[PDB]
Amino acid sequence: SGFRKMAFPSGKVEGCMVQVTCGTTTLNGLWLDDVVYCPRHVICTSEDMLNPNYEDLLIRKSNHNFLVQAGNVQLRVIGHSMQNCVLKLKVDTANPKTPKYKFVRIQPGQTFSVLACYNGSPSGVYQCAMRPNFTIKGSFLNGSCGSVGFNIDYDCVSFCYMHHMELPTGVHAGTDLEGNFYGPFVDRQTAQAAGTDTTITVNVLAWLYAAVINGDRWFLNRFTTTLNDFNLVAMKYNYEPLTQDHVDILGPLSAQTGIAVLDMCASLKELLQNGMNGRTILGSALLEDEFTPFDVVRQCSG
Amino acid sequence: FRKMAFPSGKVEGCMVQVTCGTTTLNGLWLDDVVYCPRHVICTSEDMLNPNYEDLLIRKSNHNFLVQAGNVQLRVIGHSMQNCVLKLKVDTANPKTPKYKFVRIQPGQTFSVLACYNGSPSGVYQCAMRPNFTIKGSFLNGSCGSVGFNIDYDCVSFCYMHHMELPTGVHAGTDLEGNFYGPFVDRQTAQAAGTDTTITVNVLAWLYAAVINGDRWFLNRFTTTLNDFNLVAMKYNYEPLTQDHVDILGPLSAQTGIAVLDMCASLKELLQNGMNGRTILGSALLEDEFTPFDVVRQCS
Ligand SMILES: *[C@H](O)[C@H](C[C@@H]1CCNC1=O)NC(=O)[C@H](CC(C)C)NC(=O)OC1CCC(C)(C)CC1
Ligand SMILES: *[C@H](O)[C@H](C[C@@H]1CCNC1=O)NC(=O)[C@H](CC(C)C)NC(=O)OC1CCC(C)(C)CC1
Repeated sequence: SGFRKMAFPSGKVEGCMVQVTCGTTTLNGLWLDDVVYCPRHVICTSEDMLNPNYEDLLIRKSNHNFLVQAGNVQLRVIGHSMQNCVLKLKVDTANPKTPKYKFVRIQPGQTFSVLACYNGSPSGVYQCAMRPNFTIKGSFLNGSCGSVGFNIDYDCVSFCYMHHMELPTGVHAGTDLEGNFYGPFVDRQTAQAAGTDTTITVNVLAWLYAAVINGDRWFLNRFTTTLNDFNLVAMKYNYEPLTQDHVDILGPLSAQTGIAVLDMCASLKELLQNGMNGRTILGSALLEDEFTPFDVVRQCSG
Repeated sequence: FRKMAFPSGKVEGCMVQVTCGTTTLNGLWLDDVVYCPRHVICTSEDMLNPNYEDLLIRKSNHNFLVQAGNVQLRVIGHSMQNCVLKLKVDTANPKTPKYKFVRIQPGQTFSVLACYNGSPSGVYQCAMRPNFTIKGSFLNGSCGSVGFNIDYDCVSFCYMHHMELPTGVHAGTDLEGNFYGPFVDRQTAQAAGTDTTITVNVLAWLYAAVINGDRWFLNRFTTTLNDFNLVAMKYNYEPLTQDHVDILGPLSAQTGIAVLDMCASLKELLQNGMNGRTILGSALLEDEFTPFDVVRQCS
């Protein structure tokens, strides 16, 4: 309590959303400088989506087959190519609202804001976490493909996700802005299973640090652990093992509280092995795993 | 089913920084007027009992520094409306959206664009609590951040931020400067009335969970409206009105679950708890989705 999922302001990304139509298939695209990025399955008929031959489908296409619109204003396409599972449509106008940006590929556990779009028009913005099985729990309906996920650092938009599909379990899958899927998924209208999901350990630790920052520290014990010993125990409770990068991104919170990362790991290990015992942390018996160390600092320190 | 804020770009283009003395907060720049909390004019030794009319008449236009990014805006006049200051500037904001000022009802939801030094930092969904607080995320310098809804291309501004309470919740005004609730823009520790849970919103969220294939909490029973309300009031839930039942019609139809049947489900949850189980990931009954919110996100 005192914490909520907070998205980044969406305006810089709103200014880049367009619609891309092939035939009657419409989805969203991202217009940066003179290129529009979108999922390559825009070129598919519904009957092609079963087992599309994207390469053969693309050679039958010409620039004049792609309808790109910002609102009702057509953007003329002057070139096209495919990079992994994304289509890059060169257009004759550089987007005057292009922010400073980069394309980043995120790691599981990292959070990002999603600007859910339909027909090139934004509907809503919300925060998502990349699960360890490389799915996200989005709120995506038909026509949402091409909606993007992003973080904003200073003036710079880091695009990290483009939406492509839904799985039998109702979670969602997609690519980075270079078209490489997160996880083992493919853009075919076939049934695909996500791996068993696990709890995001690094984010649980961030949450415990947040509890400590707010004076809730009953769970701190007098012991420590090695990273390997912690990782082996953690996996028995369906928690992700920590990476070295996880240890490093906890550094600022460790410094803020003076609690070594591996000491917090020992406290978490005791919570896993011994349970909560009816106690709460930040007002809950459940450990939250969708706040990153960066999210915690934003809401504790501003 | 996620807590979804409105896209914030139309509001971002209106946020500016307002400084007076050593106080800095945010303003909302629409056409040639900047709206901001009037306590920007207060010093430390003013905040305990500020006679705002007396403090404001002693101010000159040049005492207000307004910055939109790298550009200073020249203040050419000012007036006060309740707890909001209106600074006339010599430049019109070309990014002014179509907009209106509305006062929202308790139980209604809105998006908050949290800003610091006139720079937008985050966006999230809040409800106006029955006790007229909001459970926000606001730090030092967030005052003048606004709350809003969007209908078509029209931004309806309903909230401007002024203060935090010792319990950690928040209070503020509409854009006419009238507080929601019994709060006052003086530097005192203020308590709210007893909060209650927004029952119509809990019911909407239970329907949402069903829509998403989750129905462990349903049961074979029903209840009358009044018997439900007796139990609701016992657990500090708001009463359900017939208008609320009507409003839930579309969700009832979509799911084939009569409103009063869902009320009997909620009654069971209030009396039996959730006993470890969770709904839509939550171990608590969520009451900051309205029926409209649930529908807008299943469409
Ligand atoms: C693109 O807008 C769309 C969004 C999907 C559709 C509904 N919810 C979403 O997130 N993506 C697709 O239609 C996608 C196209 C293929 C070629 C990648 N296919 C898809 O997501 O099919 C899913 C298969 C499993 C079930 C039937 C459970 C849901 C649809
Ligand atoms: C304006 O930016 C600021 C925002 C507050 C500060 C901390 N979190 C917020 O939301 N509002 C004020 O400083 C406000 C000014 C008066 C004149 C209305 N005062 C205020 O909020 O005081 C609170 C009293 C209780 C405690 C100390 C718990 C928090 C500050």
